[PDB]
Amino acid sequence: FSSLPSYAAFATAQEAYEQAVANGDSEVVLKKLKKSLNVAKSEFDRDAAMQRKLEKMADQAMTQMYKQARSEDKRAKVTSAMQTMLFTMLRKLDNDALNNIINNARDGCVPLNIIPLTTAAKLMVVIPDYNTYKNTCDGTTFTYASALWEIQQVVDADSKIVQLSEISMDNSPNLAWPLIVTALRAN
Amino acid sequence: FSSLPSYAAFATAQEAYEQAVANGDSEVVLKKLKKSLNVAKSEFDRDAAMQRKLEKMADQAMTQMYKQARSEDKRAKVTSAMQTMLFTMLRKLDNDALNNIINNARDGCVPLNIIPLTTAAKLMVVIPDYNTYKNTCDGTTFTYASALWEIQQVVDADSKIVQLSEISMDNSPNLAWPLIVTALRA
Amino acid sequence: SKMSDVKCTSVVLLSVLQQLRVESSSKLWAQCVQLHNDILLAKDTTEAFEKMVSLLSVLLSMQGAVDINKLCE
Amino acid sequence: SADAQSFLNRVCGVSAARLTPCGTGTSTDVVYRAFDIYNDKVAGFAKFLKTNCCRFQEKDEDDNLIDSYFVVKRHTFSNYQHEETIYNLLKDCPAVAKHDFFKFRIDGDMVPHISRQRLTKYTMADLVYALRHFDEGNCDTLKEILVTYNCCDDDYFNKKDWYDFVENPDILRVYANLGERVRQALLKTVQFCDAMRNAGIVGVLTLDNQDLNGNWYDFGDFIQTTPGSGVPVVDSYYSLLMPILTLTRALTAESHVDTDLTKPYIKWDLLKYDFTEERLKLFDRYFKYWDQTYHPNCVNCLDDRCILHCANFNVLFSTVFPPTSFGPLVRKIFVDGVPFVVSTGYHFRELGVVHNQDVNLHSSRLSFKELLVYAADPAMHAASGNLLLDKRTTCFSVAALTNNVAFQTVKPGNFNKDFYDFAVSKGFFKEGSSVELKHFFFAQDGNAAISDYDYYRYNLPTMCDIRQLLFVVEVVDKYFDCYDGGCINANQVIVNNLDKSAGFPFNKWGKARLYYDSMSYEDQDALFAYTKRNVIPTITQMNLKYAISAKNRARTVAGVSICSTMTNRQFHQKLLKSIAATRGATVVIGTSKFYGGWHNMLKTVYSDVENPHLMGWDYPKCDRAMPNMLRIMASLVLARKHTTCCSLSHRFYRLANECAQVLSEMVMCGGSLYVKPGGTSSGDATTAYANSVFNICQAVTANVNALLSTDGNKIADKYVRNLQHRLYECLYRNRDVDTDFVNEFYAYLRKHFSMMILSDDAVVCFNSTYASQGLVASIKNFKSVLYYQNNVFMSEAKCWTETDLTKGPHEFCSQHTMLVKQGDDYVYLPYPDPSRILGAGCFVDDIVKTDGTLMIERFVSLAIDAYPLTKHPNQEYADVFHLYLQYIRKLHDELTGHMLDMYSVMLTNDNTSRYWEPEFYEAMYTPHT
RNA sequence: CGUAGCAUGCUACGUCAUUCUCCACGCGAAGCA
RNA sequence: UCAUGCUUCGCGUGGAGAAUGACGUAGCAUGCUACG
Ligand SMILES: Nc1nc2c(ncn2[C@@H]2O[C@H](COP(=O)(O)OP(=O)(O)OP(=O)(O)O)[C@@H](O)[C@H]2O)c(=O)[nH]1
Ligand SMILES: Nc1nc2c(ncn2[C@@H]2O[C@H](COP(=O)(O)OP(=O)(O)OP(=O)(O)O)[C@@H](O)[C@H]2O)c(=O)[nH]1
Ligand SMILES: *P(=O)(O)OC[C@@H]1C[C@@H](O)[C@H](n2ccc(=O)[nH]c2=O)O1
Ligand SMILES: [Mg+2]
Ligand SMILES: [Mg+2]
Ligand SMILES: [Mg+2]
Ligand SMILES: [Zn+2]
Ligand SMILES: [Zn+2]
Repeated sequence: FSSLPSYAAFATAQEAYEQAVANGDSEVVLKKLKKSLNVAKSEFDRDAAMQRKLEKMADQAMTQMYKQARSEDKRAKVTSAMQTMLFTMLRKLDNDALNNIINNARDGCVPLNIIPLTTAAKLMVVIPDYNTYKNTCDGTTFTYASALWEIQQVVDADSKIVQLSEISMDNSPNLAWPLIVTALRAN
Repeated sequence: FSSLPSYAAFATAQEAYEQAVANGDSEVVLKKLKKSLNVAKSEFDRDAAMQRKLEKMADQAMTQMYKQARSEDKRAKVTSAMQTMLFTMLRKLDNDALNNIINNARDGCVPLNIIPLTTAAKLMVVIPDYNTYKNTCDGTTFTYASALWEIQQVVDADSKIVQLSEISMDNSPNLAWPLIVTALRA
Repeated sequence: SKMSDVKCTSVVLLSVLQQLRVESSSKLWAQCVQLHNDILLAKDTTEAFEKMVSLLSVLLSMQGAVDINKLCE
Repeated sequence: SADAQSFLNRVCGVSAARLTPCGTGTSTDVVYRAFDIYNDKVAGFAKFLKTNCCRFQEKDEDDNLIDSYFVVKRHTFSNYQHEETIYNLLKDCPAVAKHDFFKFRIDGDMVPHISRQRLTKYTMADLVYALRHFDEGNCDTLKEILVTYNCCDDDYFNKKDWYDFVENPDILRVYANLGERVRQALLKTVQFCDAMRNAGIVGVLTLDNQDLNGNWYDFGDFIQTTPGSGVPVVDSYYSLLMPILTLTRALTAESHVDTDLTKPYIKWDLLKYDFTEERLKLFDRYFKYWDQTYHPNCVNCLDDRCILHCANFNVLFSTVFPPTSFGPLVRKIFVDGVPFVVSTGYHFRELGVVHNQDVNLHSSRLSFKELLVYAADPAMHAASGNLLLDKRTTCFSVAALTNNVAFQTVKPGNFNKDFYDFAVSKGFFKEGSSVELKHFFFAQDGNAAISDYDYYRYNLPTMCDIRQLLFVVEVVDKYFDCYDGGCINANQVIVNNLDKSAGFPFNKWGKARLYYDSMSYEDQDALFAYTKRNVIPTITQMNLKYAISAKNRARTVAGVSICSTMTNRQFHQKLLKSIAATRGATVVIGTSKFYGGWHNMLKTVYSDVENPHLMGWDYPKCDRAMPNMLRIMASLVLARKHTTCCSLSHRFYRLANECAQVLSEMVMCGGSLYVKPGGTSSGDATTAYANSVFNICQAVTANVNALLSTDGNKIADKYVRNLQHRLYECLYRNRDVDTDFVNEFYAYLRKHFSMMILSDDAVVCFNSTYASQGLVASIKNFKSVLYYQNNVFMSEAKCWTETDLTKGPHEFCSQHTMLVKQGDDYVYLPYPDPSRILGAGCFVDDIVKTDGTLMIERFVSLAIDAYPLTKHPNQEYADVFHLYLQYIRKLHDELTGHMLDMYSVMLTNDNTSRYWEPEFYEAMYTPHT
């Protein structure tokens, strides 16, 4: 290109050829000068091809390094997020009940499905119609999973508070089923 | 494809060749003319690619800008563009019950619940004026949705029961509008 | 003709209701969905028109949602 | 009546029980009964006509007819003595029917008679045949058996479809009323085998020699041996009986105290998960003389044939144990000093108890791979959640991960009014027209995903005929012999789209691209190596689809977590690609219908069958109702390509991972965890390719049942009679695989039962003469197989037949076939339902797609799909395509106008004119490329 | 016939410039099963 | 807001080949001048 010295040789050859043409030289010198111009232009183009190739090669590695440096950052971010999620769940579980039931295991192994049944402190019931409510969680206290649960809240499908007096057979058509009942393990 | 400076040379050079064959001069003249014509043609055909690329890029940009503008316009007026479509299509249907209920709603006589379809049907409607009341009611029969309903209760605007005999020509001011009328499908 | 106009209109009516935030009322949205789907799967036009009356009463009930005078100008 | 009445008096035989001739006195009575036969000449399980026995029915004091019959048979004088001796040996066993041997003067000389006293009208063979060859057109033995034993009343069958498992799920209760009788039959069979062994007698037990009270008779083919070396043969007995054990829920009494149905249930220890002793006790109680080793835990099995054999018994025995003991087994570990609860094993219903080989108590730090394993683990998520009791489903609910329940609705579609108005102006949608709108977007309310999930109630525990399945699997593996498979490295895997969801919990941090970029190839290879020694339980998310349909259903798909998908790709992708890259095979995944592919597929399925007829079917709710045994079978067929890259232990742990991840894992639906009973998760890595294996398995089963229930004496061809004899031998008398006969049977099926399979879609070209003579399967054999092996009734709306090959299959992949002239020759072309194309034009799932000027290339694809309609004899069908071309032209005109208005430069695009002319679209169906 | 010089014709290789056909991957948008 | 298959459209990178133009090195053929 302009920086490359070959441009200097090409410019010198072109200037010499132009001056000789203006000077009206014999002819053989003109042929030699046009030969010089042709060879100089060929060499300049040969070097400019390599210059452009190197330019593209340099330009196509910055993208790669930026991509790798961004992927490393994202990997660190997700690593921290997963660690924080795991450590938050550690303190959301009641340790006393879990330890008591997992020390009674013969070899330390227990089924997973019996962890919330015997250890969970809150119970959630989804009731689709009134007959199920009557047969499942009638009153302010009921029994489930060999435990006694005291009802502390009822809401409807719109997340609106419902009073236990409103839950009657005649008033059922006025409620947005299903109802979600939240209760706490008694004693 | 004119308007490019390079062409202004090429054609002119071509002109020489067009004349050169007529002259039938020495071979060297013909060869130099051919060389010059080929050089000019190469310059023109190398410069034409640049304009073609620029035009294609411009067309791409125009299409993308048009698409973005149209997508934004379509998303922005989504709520207002749908109600107009709905009411145009409702007018096209030109049903009797639909036209009845829409014309009533234009006067404020709107339902309170979903219009039932069964014989054991509960309907509650709001009647906001005496003229509309006499237009829809006469005695104990209520005309709405191109059906006939039996009036049961006419609750005043302050929840106090109103006797159908009270509602007449001269008692329009005494009562508190709008009235709420309960009717059962006949 | 007439049976295809009712279904295309019920689709647009349910789209309009969905923009007015009727999904916030589960009890009302369920009824609207049932009417819409029963109109789509219909073979007799009188059934479709009565169900359309029922479904449009939902829009006309919520008076403040839309102004009928401007829309019906 | 001197001769015919003194016969009845002697038949009474000092029991003096109110006999009444069923026949005509001393003459024999004819019956049409199911028999299990194998001799030098015939072999099968079919219905034969027997005319060798007189029958007398017993009645009660009130003259009521009861279900007690005296069956008197005459035979040679040597069989008489042989049976008398063998009976005197086995006389005292309480599981033996009471016999009486005498001689009577029939015409002028003594004839010896053997009388069996107080038998039932039907046998166990009759019940098995009725339930395994079910035809609603004629089920009289079944109805009579159901009404005789108080399972239901006679007016129960006046219901429109009392038999359908889906339209009448109460039929399961009626069938379950038969369980205790079958259990008593099993107990008496074990008693009888013990008596034979202690008395020194050798013989084969068949279902037709035992009545419905469980008592045994006959003894005509029993040999006498040393008084302690008896050998009962009970292989065909048990194997044929197996499918009826789970349908009648025979072992229900095992859930009660003292195995008594009146006493209350057993209350197990809640922390117990290992029932190996109970499983062995059950096996020894019922299948005592079954003489193949049973492994309660399938990690100890010798090969995949052993895994199937023992998983069948595990399926049977798991119905007795509490549902809370199955699933991940958790344990408390310490990471850097803080305690975690992690999965260290798994209790499967089919595979038993599995324990991880790399459990690291007292760790120090977790790397990226360990964090991935612990995050995908349901243990931590469920341990810290609330307790859940969801009464909207019969599914088992585990926990709620939030304080609120999530309700998600489905919105309606968007109406493209410009296209509808254009089509109307062109003369569409008029009354009394053959083309009308049928495909819409159906809206759903907030209880939609839970309802579609609850459709998993159609999956029931199903025990199979193991000897039949072990032959069918060898035959099914022949259809997959042209492919190559094996494990690949993490850098050889091809992921089509990386902008998909990664699943729970990974969907809250990024897409699949995040995790494929964060993990290096070494991490991915380490995870894959981990899964060959350990089980990783995974959580699956249920996602609603938003598509156009003619049905009101709302489908849910399974988003599987990326931890499962990443390793499943590395395990299965080579074989999947090899299948998808092959032409001319039975499975036609990866073959396009364009450029003559449809014609090639039809000519390949037609093959060179002799008397061709076509038939086809489509499974109803394929993924919900698929039995677990057949899903495991499909998984094992695909892993037979790993005979060099993996050992038996590695392959068992890959199977266990797949089962714990896409068969019985935890499901998240609305912020809550449920336990999936079984079936297939549509959304795993091998769904479409496992569906095909399951499909051809069902077809091969139908053919085997067709051939083995034919009367062998009435087969004209000697080759087919020999084939049937060998088939029975290889099913029930041969223990090791016979490769020569598998090759022979595969060639027979290829010659007479050509198939074309794509997931749950199938087209069969079959030899009509053989099918009519009972030598190949029909549509009714397929229906029987699906009834007793799939728990679904297939109606005539899901299956079709066609007796003319020049009009092609009725439907396949929603396409109809047309034979049209294309240049010089006739070819088959596929065309769609016009309503589908028009509805896709009219209703869209995005508002910006109602502006056609932005979506001109959207209509070009629809026109490509609609082109073959121009060649339909109906003119409206032809007009759909022209409507689309005209609309494309109108859209381009409008776009040019808008470009010239908004801007002031013409686009200068002299290339789009080809899109509203029919040559561009005709080139897509020509065989050129 | 050889050395030097100039002109024209042909063959081989090399170098760039321009257009066009197929293929391999990449990225985006869409349709169907 | 999943797994797979096929297809259309647009952009880009590269390899192979085709045509055209400019220039260079070498080899052969023909024509002209000086010397041996
Ligand atoms: N339980 C029962 N079986 C019957 C009755 N009537 C006919 N049978 C049939 O007849 C058979 C009884 O005769 P078997 O002692 O089994 O004689 P078989 O097996 O027919 O032997 P061959 O006829 O000698 O080949 C049973 O297997 C039944 O299928 C009946 O009233 N009760
Ligand atoms: N992963 C995935 N699988 C699909 C999808 N659509 C269909 N399939 C699979 O193809 C199988 C057959 O599909 P269908 O015949 O439509 O569905 P179906 O569940 O059998 O329902 P019906 O036959 O219509 O009762 C399904 O069970 C799926 O496993 C999809 O969108 N995603
Ligand atoms: P078409 O009639 O929609 O289905 C034919 C067949 C059923 C299924 O196995 C498979 N399929 C269809 C649609 C889809 O999105 N995925 C898929 O695997 O093809
Ligand atoms: Mg018998
Ligand atoms: Mg299906
Ligand atoms: Mg299908
Ligand atoms: Zn085993
Ligand atoms: Zn392997």
